[PDB]
Amino acid sequence: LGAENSVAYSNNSIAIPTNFTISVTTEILPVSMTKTSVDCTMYICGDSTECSNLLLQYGSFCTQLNRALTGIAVEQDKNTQEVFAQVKQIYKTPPIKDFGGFNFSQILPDPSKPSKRSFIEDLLFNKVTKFNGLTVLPPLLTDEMIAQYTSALLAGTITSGWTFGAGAALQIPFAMQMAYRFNGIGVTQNVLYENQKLIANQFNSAIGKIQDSLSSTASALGKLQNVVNQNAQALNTLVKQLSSNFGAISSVLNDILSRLDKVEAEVQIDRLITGRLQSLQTYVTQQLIRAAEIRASANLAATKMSECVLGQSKRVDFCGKGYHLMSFPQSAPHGVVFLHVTYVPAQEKNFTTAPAICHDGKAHFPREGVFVSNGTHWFVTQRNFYEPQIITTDNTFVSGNCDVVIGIVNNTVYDPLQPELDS
Amino acid sequence: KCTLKSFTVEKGIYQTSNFRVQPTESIVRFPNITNLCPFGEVFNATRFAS
Ligand SMILES: *[C@@H]1O[C@H](CO)[C@@H](O[C@@H]2O[C@H](CO)[C@@H](O)[C@H](O)[C@H]2NC(C)=O)[C@H](O)[C@H]1NC(C)=O
Ligand SMILES: *[C@@H]1O[C@H](CO)[C@@H](O[C@@H]2O[C@H](CO)[C@@H](O)[C@H](O)[C@H]2NC(C)=O)[C@H](O)[C@H]1NC(C)=O
Ligand SMILES: *[C@@H]1O[C@H](CO)[C@@H](O[C@@H]2O[C@H](CO)[C@@H](O)[C@H](O)[C@H]2NC(C)=O)[C@H](O)[C@H]1NC(C)=O
Ligand SMILES: *[C@@H]1O[C@H](CO)[C@@H](O[C@@H]2O[C@H](CO)[C@@H](O)[C@H](O)[C@H]2NC(C)=O)[C@H](O)[C@H]1NC(C)=O
Ligand SMILES: *[C@@H]1O[C@H](CO)[C@@H](O)[C@H](O)[C@H]1NC(C)=O
Ligand SMILES: *[C@@H]1O[C@H](CO)[C@@H](O)[C@H](O)[C@H]1NC(C)=O
Ligand SMILES: *[C@@H]1O[C@H](CO)[C@@H](O)[C@H](O)[C@H]1NC(C)=O
Repeated sequence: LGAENSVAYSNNSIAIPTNFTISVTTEILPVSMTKTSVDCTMYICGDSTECSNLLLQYGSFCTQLNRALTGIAVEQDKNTQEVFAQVKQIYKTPPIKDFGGFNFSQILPDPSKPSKRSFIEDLLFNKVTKFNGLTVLPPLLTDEMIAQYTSALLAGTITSGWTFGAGAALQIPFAMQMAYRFNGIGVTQNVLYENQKLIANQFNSAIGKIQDSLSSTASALGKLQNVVNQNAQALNTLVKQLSSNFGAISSVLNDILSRLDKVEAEVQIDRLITGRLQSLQTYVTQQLIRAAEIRASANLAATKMSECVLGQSKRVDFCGKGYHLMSFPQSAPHGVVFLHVTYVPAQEKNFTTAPAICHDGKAHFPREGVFVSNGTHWFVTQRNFYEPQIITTDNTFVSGNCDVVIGIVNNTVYDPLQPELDS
Repeated sequence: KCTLKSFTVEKGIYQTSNFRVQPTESIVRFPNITNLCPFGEVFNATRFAS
């Protein structure tokens, strides 16, 4: 299974991360499959009138099989709108890219591309790769229209945080937009500004590594490729079935029509109709059940979009390893790609710790964070990033005498009012 | 209307196939021959093969 780990638990000990690292992780979802339709009259009978008059004896079989495929063919567009049409106005970013050193130039639209794709969208459209009364119908949105919405969502996110999701887009300097998203993961905003140059480089490097990841191997894109393959596979099989005799004397209907008396033909052809019709009913059942699976994935993508792009996640591991900071969409064949951006705690240190401190009889508790000691001094610290500060009457609150709390310890809680009154 | 079995139809797009969806198919004539076939040479043979 994996490497074993006895976690070094003891009631007096805690580990706090002294440092952190930004990560970016790719996630890929199917959203809509190849729209198809069949003229069953043409497929079954090859436009023999003789055969068509036998097909009337089965009544409303052909019409309902064409109805079901037309129903699937509509909802493939609706799935695509549910994912991408979540932004009501086409935002675009001002020309100067002074996002505090963060460098989106890989994922923004590239002005060189005539279809207005980003650099990484233009990888995805390359890593992913019929004619007998069957048809394919093209999608309602062109791949350029999808690339417009995956610009608008990206420009809105860079310029205005959650606000364009909640209401109208409100500008905020991008450094501050990260500062509030940092408070969102319970790491205090001063940690961001005090480290900003390091943060922008840890982010920009990870975008750099995604170019390599999606250039160097196709292996991840298999999850979209399968939707193309399966529909090509089904259509190829549905055609090769026309070679099946079905216990008639030939697969070529013109043989029976040329060689036989009506009395014999109206037996032979009725085997072919029975066979071909059951062959089509098999395909239509497969498409209904396959469409139900793709629609479940489209609704998951629509949720990922509304929660992890338009907002910030408080749902652990809904949007990648680490605590969630932000996410970006990129458009892809039959699907969508997310670039989640996340915070990961990166360098433990051990500390001795206590649930409370007793002063002069008063039991003090931290207002936020944990009481820790390096061995001689007692500090409050914020939980997810080490920042030792002296325990004091303004970073604490009091409840009762010492005795109630298990394992309480003694240190003076310093009182910042006093030297002013000493003036 | 016939394709939907309804005298009234809503705003939309509807598939159909009826008008002859392929152009002018039509079939006639054969390759040629030189004689009447020799059946009488067998059918009125004097005595048949073993
Ligand atoms: C926190 O971890 C990061 C790497 O995740 C460290 O970043 C390096 O910092 C040194 C200077 O201190 C630079 O020479 C390296 O180039 C930095 N690496 C990157 C990827 O930018 C950082 O030093 C760590 N900080 C602490 C306080 O431990
Ligand atoms: C933002 O990142 C891009 C690459 O992702 C940088 O663009 C390259 O810059 C070098 C010079 O530093 C040029 O030789 C390349 O031809 C550029 N490539 C592309 C695709 O434009 C860009 O310099 C970075 N900008 C900032 C402000 O960090
Ligand atoms: C716990 O942390 C405190 C503060 O960093 C350490 O005490 C300081 O030690 C330096 C020398 O390294 C002295 O110059 C300061 O005067 C000390 N400050 C105080 C308030 O005493 C302390 O040594 C650390 N203890 C352990 C066990 O790591
Ligand atoms: C915290 O300090 C107080 C004194 O300020 C310590 O209280 C004494 O504890 C012993 C054992 O319970 C008693 O015999 C004494 O009578 C206590 N004195 C008073 C004035 O109450 C206490 O033990 C210290 N606790 C810790 C965790 O260090
Ligand atoms: C933390 O302290 C415990 C004390 O038993 C020790 O076993 C453990 O190895 C330490 N962990 C680290 C990461 O220093
Ligand atoms: C802390 O746990 C140790 C065993 O790890 C135990 O001996 C000790 O009594 C405990 N103390 C408190 C205050 O729970
Ligand atoms: C064969 O001979 C009979 C008379 O014996 C004659 O009526 C018939 O037309 C002949 N048929 C052929 C094919 O020669």
